[PDB]
Amino acid sequence: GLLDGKRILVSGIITDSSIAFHIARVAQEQGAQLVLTGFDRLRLIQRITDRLPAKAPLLELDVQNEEHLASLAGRVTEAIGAGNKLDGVVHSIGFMPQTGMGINPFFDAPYADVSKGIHISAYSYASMAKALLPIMNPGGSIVGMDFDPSRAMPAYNWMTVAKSALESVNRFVAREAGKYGVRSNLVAAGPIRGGALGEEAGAQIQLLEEGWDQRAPIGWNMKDATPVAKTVCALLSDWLPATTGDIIYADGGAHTQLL
Amino acid sequence: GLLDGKRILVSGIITDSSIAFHIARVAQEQGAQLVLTGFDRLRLIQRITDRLPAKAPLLELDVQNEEHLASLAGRVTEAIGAGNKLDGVVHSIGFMPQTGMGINPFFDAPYADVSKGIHISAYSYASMAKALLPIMNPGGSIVGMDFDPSRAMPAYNWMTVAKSALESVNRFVAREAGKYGVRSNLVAAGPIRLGEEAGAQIQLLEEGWDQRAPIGWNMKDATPVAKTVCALLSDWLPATTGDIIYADGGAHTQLL
Amino acid sequence: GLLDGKRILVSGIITDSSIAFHIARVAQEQGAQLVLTGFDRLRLIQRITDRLPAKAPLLELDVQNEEHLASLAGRVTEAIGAGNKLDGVVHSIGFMPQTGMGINPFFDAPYADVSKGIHISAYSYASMAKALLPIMNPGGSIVGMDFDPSRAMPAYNWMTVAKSALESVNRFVAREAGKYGVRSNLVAAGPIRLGEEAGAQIQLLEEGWDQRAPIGWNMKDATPVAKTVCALLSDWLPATTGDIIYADGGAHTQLL
Amino acid sequence: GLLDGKRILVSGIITDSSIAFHIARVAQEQGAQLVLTGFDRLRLIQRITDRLPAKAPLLELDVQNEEHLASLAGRVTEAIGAGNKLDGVVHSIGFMPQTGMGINPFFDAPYADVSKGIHISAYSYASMAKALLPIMNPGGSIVGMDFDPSRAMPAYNWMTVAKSALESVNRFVAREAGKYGVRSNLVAAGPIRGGALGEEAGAQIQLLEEGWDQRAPIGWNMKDATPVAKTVCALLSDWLPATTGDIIYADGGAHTQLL
Repeated sequence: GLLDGKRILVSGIITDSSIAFHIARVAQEQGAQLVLTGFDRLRLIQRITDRLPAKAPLLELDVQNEEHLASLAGRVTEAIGAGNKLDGVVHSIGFMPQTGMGINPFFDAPYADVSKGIHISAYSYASMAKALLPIMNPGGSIVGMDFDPSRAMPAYNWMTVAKSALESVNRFVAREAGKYGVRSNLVAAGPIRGGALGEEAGAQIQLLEEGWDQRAPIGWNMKDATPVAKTVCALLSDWLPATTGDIIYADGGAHTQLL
Repeated sequence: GLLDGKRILVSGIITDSSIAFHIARVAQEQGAQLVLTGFDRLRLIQRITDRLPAKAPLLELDVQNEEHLASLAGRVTEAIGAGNKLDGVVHSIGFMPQTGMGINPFFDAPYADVSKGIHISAYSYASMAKALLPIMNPGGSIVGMDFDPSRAMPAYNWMTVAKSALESVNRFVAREAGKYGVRSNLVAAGPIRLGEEAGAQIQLLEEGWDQRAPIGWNMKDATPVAKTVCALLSDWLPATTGDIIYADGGAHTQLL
Repeated sequence: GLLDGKRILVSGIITDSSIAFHIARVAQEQGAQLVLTGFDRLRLIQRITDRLPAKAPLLELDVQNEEHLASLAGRVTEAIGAGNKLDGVVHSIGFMPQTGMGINPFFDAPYADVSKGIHISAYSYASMAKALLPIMNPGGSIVGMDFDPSRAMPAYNWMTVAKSALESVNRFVAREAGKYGVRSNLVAAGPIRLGEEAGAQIQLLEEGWDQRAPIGWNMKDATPVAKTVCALLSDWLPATTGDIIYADGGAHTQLL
Repeated sequence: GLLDGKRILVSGIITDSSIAFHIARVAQEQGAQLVLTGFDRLRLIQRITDRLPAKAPLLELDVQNEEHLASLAGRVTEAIGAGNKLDGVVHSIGFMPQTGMGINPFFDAPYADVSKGIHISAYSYASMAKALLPIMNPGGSIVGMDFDPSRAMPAYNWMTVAKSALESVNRFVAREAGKYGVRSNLVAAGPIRGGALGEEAGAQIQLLEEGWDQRAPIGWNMKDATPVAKTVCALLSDWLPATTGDIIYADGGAHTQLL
């Protein structure tokens, strides 16, 4: 029971392929009690969440909706019971419009699209922390999902810029979370899975993603989300108690090897 | 004549203390022909720019105005003459509303404010490169101003997030600029220069810089930073792009 | 039982304050079966190791002794039993002579001293991996102790150079270890604990750590670091290799 | 005249292909007065150095020879004249025995070989600074050659570890050099140029080296040392006056791009 008795909020479950779905599954298997969120279409999200090992309250959260943010802590408290607080929070919501990510030239993304992406992918990490830290226990852990943006790459374009901004936001969130005895960290995952993108972009992406398994000293299996879900659970646990403002790489070691 | 015969656009001149003012001054001393940009307060900008060593056209540019951007190359070409292109572009226009930077708690910055800051401080780097690459010469150089955002610091708050975003933007700009034979780099400067708390915090931050810097850091002197930018505008760093050059007295290399 | 059924070799236990002592303690509490190494002073080492929660074989290992290295796997196999392999290896053996670390000016360290330090602190990481990989199980984990050398600091001097070298070594070890399904990672710890100058310098360094760390840093408590090592020894970081995990209270993420 | 009137010591000239040869050539073209060093075989090194644009004293320097180090400043002073000091020093000596670099497995390099490599490639940066800082002018510049060791790579093996150690040494040298108003920096160059290595290693190296031109947004021409020589001259000049303990990349921007 790695997370026995811990209460964890998990955002970002959209399908049973979502990385958040696997995080939730592994966390329940390890004894956690979960609270889940969804932006919209909650009857649809409930159908997916019913397939987790155990029941979990589902709460509405559109991170661009100020009222949802303002009521969130109260609604969680009602879900988990007065006097109870959260031990963990998982942010697995990243979004960039297609104009900012994919086939579109980098210069052709209008700022309104980039700003929406940054709002959902990076600013919301702070918004969630603001809402939830007042109901988190000392020793608790906020974990966000990242994809290493240290170097530019084809196609990821402004989503890479959004991840760069998330990395910086995480460092500031850690300062605020520290006042509660709470850690804030990101997990930088390898790619988890182009005909839709067309031939050029699809080949470029496939090369990019396959370099990962080539570089990773222990390999990288893009079809298996479990190693990333386990890492997140490690950070949610008591076993990384001195790590905050940081990035943990769940990428097969690929980012440490040039070729 | 480090920049003899180069035509260079310089944004961000607001006072004669602005870093862009010194960059302009030094570039003119080294033989560059400049074009300057401003948003609004053009009478006040003209008075300042009159203190530079040589004349330079002033053009209007609000980076949030899509029409300014869409007309900018044409307006630059008219200023420098048809058949002439730019060799350099300097982006020195960072901004964050006070809700995102200073005394305001990090969590109390609304997104509208942050988004404005990121627009002006980071996205505009890309917008200016989109507008100006088609009128730049091969061997040219685009340089933006940074303040190392690798670690969180008190008070700089969301402006540090904006500089993180700018660093990422620079790497993508480099890819685009490369197609024109143009380099894109940032210069990460040391600090150049209320209430008791914020004032003490900022003073401690600024004092630690000179302490850590192996060659010292003089916050009152922008010249070393201006020289560094002119180095990146020259032909002497011809294989450096998508990158960050630190003009900070080596402070970022030292722990204590 | 985080490490239930795992067999783990732990080097570097010298006193009951040693970080390796706590790593051993915590790993035993979490169900691991340990093998311990020491060089010399074995009577003194046995007394310390008797204070651990459970018994563990002690083996001789001077990492500069090629014969110890060449016999080490066989000696480990004899200790754990034929048909059993290791799941984990902990390297906690840094050393630099005083000429390279402390009060001595950086330039006054002779190379013979530095080279000894690098041998023990960095090369031995590779030597131990060479010796022990052939008797490790897939899914295993090799962990070494680091102290973030990304920036220069007073007094740590050539020991910081040695840790830089160790970080590079770790990335190459990872490549080799991968062929066996084994991970290789370092844990960069915060400081765990003469004359006036050196004493003040070291105190300032140590005090700044707790100030910068968003969750604080208690230099008197090795447990958080020991837990982190045990996390890397477990099955819960199964995709992390060639890497550095910081157990420093987040201090390295914060400027002031 | 970028370096007009500057006195610069340049180590590492072995052939007219050496990067130090190009640095020296470009520095002379820009008005510098040079002092050159060689380990051994000075009549041979003189033949190469005679092909530079201008005459330059050649002094003996084996960086593993303590006596050479102890006499070096005096011998330079005699070469450049009493009262004169150096404005610049270029360290372009890197060496690793074949057991540490190339075909040999990483684990098969004996420490005696690794230590010799680290002595020549990394410790000597400090030894040279120790000898020469007492005869360097404020505003001066010590520059070493680097090859980015942030990530592991095939074949470079322990030479990458030596460069990692050099990077750390540079940060400490900068502290000491700062007391004289002198800067210390490294230039991380792209690869400048496998049948000898055999088929596997030769293919691996060729792929590694060719990825560079693919990733570099402005390209990378491995046959042209001039862009690297110019960068070094930039750091030797007055135009990077606030940069120390640092690494400047002359690599076509390759290290900033993933694919």
